Amino acid sequence: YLSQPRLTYKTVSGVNGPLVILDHVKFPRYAEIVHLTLPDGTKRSGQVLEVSGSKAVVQVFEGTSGIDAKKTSCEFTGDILRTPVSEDMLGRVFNGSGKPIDRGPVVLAEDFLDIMGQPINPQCRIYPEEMIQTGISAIDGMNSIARGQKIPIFSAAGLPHNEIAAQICRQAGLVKKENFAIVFAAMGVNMETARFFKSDFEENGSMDNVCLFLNLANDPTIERIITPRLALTTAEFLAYQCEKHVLVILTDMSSYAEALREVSAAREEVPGRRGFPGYMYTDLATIYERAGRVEGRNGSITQIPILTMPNDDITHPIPDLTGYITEGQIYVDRQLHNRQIYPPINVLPSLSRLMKSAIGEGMTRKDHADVSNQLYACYAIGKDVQAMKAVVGEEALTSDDLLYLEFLQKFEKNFITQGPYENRTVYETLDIGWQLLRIFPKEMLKRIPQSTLSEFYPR
Amino acid sequence: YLSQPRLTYKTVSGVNGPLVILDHVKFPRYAEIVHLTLPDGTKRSGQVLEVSGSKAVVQVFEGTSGIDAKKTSCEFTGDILRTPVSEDMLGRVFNGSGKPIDRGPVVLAEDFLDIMGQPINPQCRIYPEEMIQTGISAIDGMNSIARGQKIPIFSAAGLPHNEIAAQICRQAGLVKKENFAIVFAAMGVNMETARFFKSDFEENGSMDNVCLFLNLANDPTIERIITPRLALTTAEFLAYQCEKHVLVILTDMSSYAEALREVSAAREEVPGRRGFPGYMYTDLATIYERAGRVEGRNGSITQIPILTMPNDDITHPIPDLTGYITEGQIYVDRQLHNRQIYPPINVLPSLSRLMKSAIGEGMTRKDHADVSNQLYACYAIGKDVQAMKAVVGEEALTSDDLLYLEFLQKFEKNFITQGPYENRTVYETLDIGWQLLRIFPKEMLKRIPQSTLSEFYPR
Amino acid sequence: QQKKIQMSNLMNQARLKVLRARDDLITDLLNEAKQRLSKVVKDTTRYQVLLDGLVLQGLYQLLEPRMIVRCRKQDFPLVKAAVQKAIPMYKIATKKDVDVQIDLEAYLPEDIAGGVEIYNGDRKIKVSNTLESRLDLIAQQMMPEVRGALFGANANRKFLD
Amino acid sequence: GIKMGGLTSEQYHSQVVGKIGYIARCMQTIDPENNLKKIREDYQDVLIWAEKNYRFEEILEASKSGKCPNDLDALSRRSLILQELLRLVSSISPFKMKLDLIESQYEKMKQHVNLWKSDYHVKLNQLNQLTDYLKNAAPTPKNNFLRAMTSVLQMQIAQYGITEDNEGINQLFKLGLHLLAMANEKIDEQYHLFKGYVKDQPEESPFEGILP
Amino acid sequence: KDRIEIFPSRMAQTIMKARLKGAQTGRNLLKKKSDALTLRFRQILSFVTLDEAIKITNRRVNAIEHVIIPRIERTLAYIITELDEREREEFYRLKKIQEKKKIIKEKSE
Amino acid sequence: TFGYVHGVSGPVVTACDMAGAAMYELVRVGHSELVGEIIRLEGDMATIQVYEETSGVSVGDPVLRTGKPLSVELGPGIMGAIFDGIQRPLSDISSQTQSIYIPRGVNVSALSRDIKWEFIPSKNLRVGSHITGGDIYGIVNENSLIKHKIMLPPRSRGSVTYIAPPGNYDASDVVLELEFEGVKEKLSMVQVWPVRQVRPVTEKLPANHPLLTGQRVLDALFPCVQGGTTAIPGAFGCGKTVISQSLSKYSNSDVIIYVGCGERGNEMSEVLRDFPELTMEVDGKVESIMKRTALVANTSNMPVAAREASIYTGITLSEYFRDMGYHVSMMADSTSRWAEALREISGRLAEMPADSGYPAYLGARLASFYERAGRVKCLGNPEREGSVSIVGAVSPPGGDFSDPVTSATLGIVQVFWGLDKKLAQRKHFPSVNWLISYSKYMRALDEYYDKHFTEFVPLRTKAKEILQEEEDLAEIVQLVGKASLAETDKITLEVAKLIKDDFLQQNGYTPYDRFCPFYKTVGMLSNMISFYDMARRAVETTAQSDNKITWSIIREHMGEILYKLSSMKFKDPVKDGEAKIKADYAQLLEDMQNAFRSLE
Repeated sequence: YLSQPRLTYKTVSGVNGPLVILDHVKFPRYAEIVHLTLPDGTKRSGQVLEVSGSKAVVQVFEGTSGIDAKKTSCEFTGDILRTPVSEDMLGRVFNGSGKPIDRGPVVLAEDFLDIMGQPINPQCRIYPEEMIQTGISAIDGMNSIARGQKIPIFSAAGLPHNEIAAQICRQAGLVKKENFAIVFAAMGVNMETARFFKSDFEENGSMDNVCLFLNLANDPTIERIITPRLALTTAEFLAYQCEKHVLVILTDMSSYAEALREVSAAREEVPGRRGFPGYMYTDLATIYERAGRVEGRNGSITQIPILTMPNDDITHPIPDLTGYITEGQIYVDRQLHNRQIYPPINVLPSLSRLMKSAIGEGMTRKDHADVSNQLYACYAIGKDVQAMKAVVGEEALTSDDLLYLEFLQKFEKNFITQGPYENRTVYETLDIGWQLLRIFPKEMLKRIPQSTLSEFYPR
Repeated sequence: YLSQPRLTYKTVSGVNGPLVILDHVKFPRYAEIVHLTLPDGTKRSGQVLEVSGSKAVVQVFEGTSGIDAKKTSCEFTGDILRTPVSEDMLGRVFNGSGKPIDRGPVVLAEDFLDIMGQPINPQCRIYPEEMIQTGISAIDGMNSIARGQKIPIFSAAGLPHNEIAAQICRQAGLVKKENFAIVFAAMGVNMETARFFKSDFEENGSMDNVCLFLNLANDPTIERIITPRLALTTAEFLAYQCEKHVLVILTDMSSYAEALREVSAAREEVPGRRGFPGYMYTDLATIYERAGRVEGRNGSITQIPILTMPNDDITHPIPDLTGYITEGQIYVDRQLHNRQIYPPINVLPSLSRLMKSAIGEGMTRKDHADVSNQLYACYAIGKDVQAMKAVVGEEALTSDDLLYLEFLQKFEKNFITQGPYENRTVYETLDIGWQLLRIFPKEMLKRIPQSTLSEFYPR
Repeated sequence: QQKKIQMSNLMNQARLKVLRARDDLITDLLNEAKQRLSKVVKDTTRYQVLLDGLVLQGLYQLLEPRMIVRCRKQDFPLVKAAVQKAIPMYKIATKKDVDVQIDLEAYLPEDIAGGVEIYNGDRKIKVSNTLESRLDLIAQQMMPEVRGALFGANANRKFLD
Repeated sequence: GIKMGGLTSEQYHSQVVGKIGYIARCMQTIDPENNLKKIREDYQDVLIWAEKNYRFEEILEASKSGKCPNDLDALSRRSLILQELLRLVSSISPFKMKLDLIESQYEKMKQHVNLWKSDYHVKLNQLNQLTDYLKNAAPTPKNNFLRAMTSVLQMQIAQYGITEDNEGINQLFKLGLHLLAMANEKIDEQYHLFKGYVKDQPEESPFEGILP
Repeated sequence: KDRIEIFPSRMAQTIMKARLKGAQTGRNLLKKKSDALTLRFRQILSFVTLDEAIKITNRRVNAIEHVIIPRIERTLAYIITELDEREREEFYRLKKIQEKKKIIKEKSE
Repeated sequence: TFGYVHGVSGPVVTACDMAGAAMYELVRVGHSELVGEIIRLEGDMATIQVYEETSGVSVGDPVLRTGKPLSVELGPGIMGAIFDGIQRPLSDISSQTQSIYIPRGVNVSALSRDIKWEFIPSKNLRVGSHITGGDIYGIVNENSLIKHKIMLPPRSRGSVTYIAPPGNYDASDVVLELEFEGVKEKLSMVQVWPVRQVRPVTEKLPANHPLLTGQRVLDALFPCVQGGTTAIPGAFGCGKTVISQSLSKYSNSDVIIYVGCGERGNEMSEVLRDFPELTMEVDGKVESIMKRTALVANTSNMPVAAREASIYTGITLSEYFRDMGYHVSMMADSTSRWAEALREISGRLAEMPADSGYPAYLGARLASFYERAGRVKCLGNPEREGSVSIVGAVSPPGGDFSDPVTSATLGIVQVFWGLDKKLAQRKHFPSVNWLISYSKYMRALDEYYDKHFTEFVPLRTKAKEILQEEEDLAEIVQLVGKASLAETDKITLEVAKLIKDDFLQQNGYTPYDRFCPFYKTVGMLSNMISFYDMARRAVETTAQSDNKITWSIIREHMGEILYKLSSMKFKDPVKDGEAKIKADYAQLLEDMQNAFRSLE
């Protein structure tokens, strides 16, 4: 606590777009939170971005319209933005500023954390082990998410990245061969989609384990920047202090990146590559890397950042800088979507670098690794045979080629195509895999050891 | 001379990158040298690149790390970097700052010359009309070297351009059927490269006629843009005051360009291409054009500004601007090196802008020019035939095309391939030319007049 | 199908109902604290001590060459003493001669439990040093300890770092 | 920036003063009785500066002025030879070497083109590996075998030296190093290896009079 | 000749990437056609028509690989380089604008 | 020594009353003592770049000026510790706080001052003797492997006035006192050296002694030399673990340094978890690798100054031991991660960008980095020698070689151990591409190889010729099926396979193949090439008419010889000694020549 009376200033040097420049401010802090009172009694929030002597420069969260240089007062809190956190806030819905928008009370805090936090000391970081099943076969039997990795979903604009994200929140959980929570943050979301998330989470009973942050497209752009920090700040409290596993989903990081560029312009910084700040790399790492396991504690944080690829070009700095510091990718395609496949996830370009540790005896099932590798080869071959068929015709194909075409057609129809309300656990996903693999005789399943085939292949 | 005591200042205004800005300076002189001492006794030097009123901007050669603001002591020499030069610098080894590094004494000057030099009056400049016999058929035949000519070797990282330059140093003579003083500026290179040349010069038994200037990869980057001027300034003394024929070799000029680019960025100068200063051409001309014979004096300076082409890009500003200034290039590539061809000299993209006058009746042999031009035609066509045959197949070729493939194959192994110690005369090179030209019937040798074919072709 | 949705809405609203009830308990407790502080300012000697402190802390935070103290009219006799004491203590601590006046024309609304507001010479900077503002400021900063004391510690929280 | 080799002007002359003091220290350390007259003479130009108090600074000025033998490369080679001779006699310290053999080994080193890369240098490096290991070694069959074998090795070097190649010493080097690298867990192999040495040694009592 | 000669732009970059993907797909599909013809050809070894079909298909595949795609890749790399050059001159001007604004502000104080 | 904060514009803090400050000095800003550096100076004001978050810094906060620029603290206790890129012990921060986070403004001394180290003086020095820079005046006994030699700091000299007696001292005590021109300097066991400064040596020597890694491939065909510089691609599927473990476990170097630059959190964990579990036999005892290793850990979310400085902190630690006479092998996990950190700083400083957005000086910084490696003659009278090798990895975005960072690196390093993913997919390890990989030290090592092994050089030449021809024949085989093919080409194809299978391929998870001594590597290749030559001669000398030898005859006739050749990799150096393995290889050579002899 400070127990120091706050100072309120009526001295304003000028106002320039989103910024208000104050004067005669006593020992101002950088990143200090202040509150403005306009002549009409309207209150606004803001944050100090520059303090050059007594000339404090504050960015106003809301619009600066209506602010004068004679009557507007600025109350200083004497501190920076610290988020009230508790276990009870799980099951609540908040806006970007951390305020409730679910008609519930303000959070009754157990502590206050600096939302910027600190990096996790690498000496106490534990390599990812067990798996967190998502319920979506395309990313459980092919590229599973290890309990501690960070694997993004890259999508083009217009693809159902928000519907999949909502499905993961409803279905995700532990393998279960009470301590699992999901923190969901949507940045720059439009009103129709924001309603979708809120209503879909409430109706299906999942809300008890979801902490939802909604930053709407028409909300202040600076609030969009702290939104993912508040989500992770909660995740760190829940995960590391309350000994539980937290799945954090950061939706539309591309909208975050645009908000970050806006803040950079407010500081009159010269834009870097493709208009983005030269520090975009470390800013994404600052958010992304606040995850993983820690020594001596039973909690964990995983992340599934979701990013829209501008112009569907994976080379763009946003997916490029993200992927360069994440472990593999899910990758949602367009061809599968136009073919009316849901989920439209393309297994050939996807990768989960930690899958080798996520799956196996004692974590999922003995045959997990073998089924995945054989299915991947079979799908890749089926696509190759399909390309051949288009040139040589059906009569030019042999029996083995026909089996690969049968697999290809049934793989997409049975294994990848799921529906938004069918929850397929890791064991059902593997059983579906075997149903497709039993299309082939044993001798064609070259990537599955004979011991595995004898145990699982028949029946 | 300068009899007035020099002033010492402790008036440093501030430091911004590599530039130390002084105030309260009495009558600042542009392009004067300042000596500065750091609080710990370290001595460094720099040059005034700007004066305004009582202020002066000093660029420090060694660097600005550790430069203080209150204890830094600077003195103004009162003149430009004029450097001591003497005949007995041959056989000495210097660093990029002009100081000895061979455990010998400092230079006992015969005079002091302005490192910036002076342009040679074009009315007294005498056009080069003498040929140097390099012993390399790839050069002596198709791209002759004149005494006073500027011919860099365009190369790429990993190629033996250092071996070619070393070879040229030993077996470079005259075709008048001679000991050149060599000045070798080793800048931006590792120890092994500098030791390679130093050892070769001793192995050749010519070290008493070699002056070295070293500025290694671990030396300051600002000294790397005076080293060439130090080498050439010495060359000018030897060539134009002592009538000694001098060969000046500048190692990877790209380290000069990169050192210059760093200075350009530091001073926020107008860029041209790839971030290089818009005046890069003018600066390079200042270095390159210190070459050629002068009427009425028996000396000469010949330059070989070897440079590495970044990413083998022949249009990169470095080879581009050099190509505009120098009289052509020798140019080596990877396509020859990857086949263990030495020297890996590719004649097609090469040229010598003085060749037309240094060959022929009274110089070498009257058929020289005719043989070269036809060899260029046959070599380029053979490359064109390979470009076609790669797609259409050998069966699509006729006898008119196979002849050029036979020529091309025999040309590269007989004419270009020689070995590090194969020293051929210019007359032997032409005879080889004819042996390759005799692959074709007279009617196809369309670059050679019948007044030449009738005499030489029958043999 | 609709039965599942009904169950979700009932459980989610039930959670909010109990959370709101807990927030009412905090609100009622804070309101009771305000009534208890009102009883304190009804004193004389204890209240004068509060005023001595409040004036000193206000002056030390504002650090201006001229200051105006605004208070409730009925508290003027006590504030006058507080300023007369605050001045020589301020000067010794800060080594700055500050002219501190009391506003005899404008007064704080009589419904405020007590305390003072401090303005600089031009009335452009004010210190919110009333009792009600200080109580709200501290009650929020200390709130995490109020939660535990009243409702119990979080049984699932094992690390406080 | 005279940058003579890797050193600046002050560092160059400082390293020269150091090497000269070092040779003086090595000479008194190796031959405190001044018995090795021929070897001392080879260093007279640097020993003449010894036994004087120059507070570093006066001998440093002598180096800058050119009164000292300030060639850095000549001192490097000459210093290495002396300290390698010290290693020869130091690593066998339990035994006394004859003065005539010390001078003989010295002359053979002085004549060597590149002593650092010689078999002489390597043999001393292997010896120091074996003698340093034993400085802090627990009692155990392996370490008792190595200690007994090392004492014989030191006894032989004291008599034959290192440059005068001898099959007996070379074979003992191989057996000692092979045991040293042998797994500590394996007992039967190190027992058979030691027993092989004892029975193959030309004499009947290889350690009698060598160790207590 | 060496490049398709499309003026550097983000639009051209997008077109070239789509054009490259098309060329790569054509190369692979024609290569599969050739492989299918080669297997049938070897199995028989209406014969000379297969030898001509293989040479014609392989010639087209070789041109895509040795002429058309290299040219698309050179064009794409050219566009990418020129686009970064335009980005740089924009950076330069913006830097000087920010410095001039700072200088103007100091003069006003 | 204090100034005050004048203002904050983000990560950049402007100080006032800071006249006595040098550029690239160090400051501790604010009451949390935030780490930063001074870049621009003007008057008595300074512009400070703060590495950590500046939230909460007030105008008027103190700034503490630290005289030393970014420097590495060097002394006992350096070994076995994991450091931040700016030399902050992570194993102490996590253990002195009981936290999982690195505290903001954390201030833990690089080397703990609560350890009483065992220090033994050289016993050769006396009070009144002359000592110069680089001289060793005593040794600290850290562990059974590496002796930590205490050197006089460079740029210091004088007369010795006090020598501490043998005993237990911590890093805060005084061990040696020396006086130069009346100025007395008190030295402890710890020296400080600016990280951007190159530690001086007496002379830089050529690198001639091989780096004896345990792999048959990446040795026989593509040698590295102590003091040399190489590059290794870093891709998920490349199998880089094989080199890291083989180099750190069995190398003939003395000290291993592993440097992270700014990798994924989980990747840093994998390195930190694997390394402590690695062991090697030394004197017959199994010792932990961490007793002769030091590690610098930097994740992508570490302060950019540390990620950029990490690479220089590592090599400064490397040179420190280089000056002791040790051979040091440093691996930079990803120099691409470093280059990214460098570009970020250039961006923050609003510098004009150059090639692909990187700073104009990228090449100059990389060139001066690698130039610091090499075999040197050390400073100090002990006339000792040592070396630093660099085996830094490159991982450009997209896997392309056009990125200036990989292109510049390849123009600097003399060896490239190009790895591939296709080989890993085929389960062929180590995953060496062969056609892309090269080594430019082959000439430098010719003196060593001639002196000690003689036949190695023609064997590696023939081996590369066989492998290259196998590739050259690929088109002929595809269009022919080995039918219309010369018998001499069949020898090349089938023998090249033998080489690829039972020589270049190595299985590091088997106890017999953990490490292949060089004498075994050359033994295996000698017999395979001798077979090649015998098979070529058997066919060529009989290929005229009437009665000729073919591969079908050779393969069927002496199948036991081809089996014995394949079996050669199973000769376990731990159980079968040098004489036994050579003897068995000699027997195969004789049996092999006689097998062909029976055909003529």
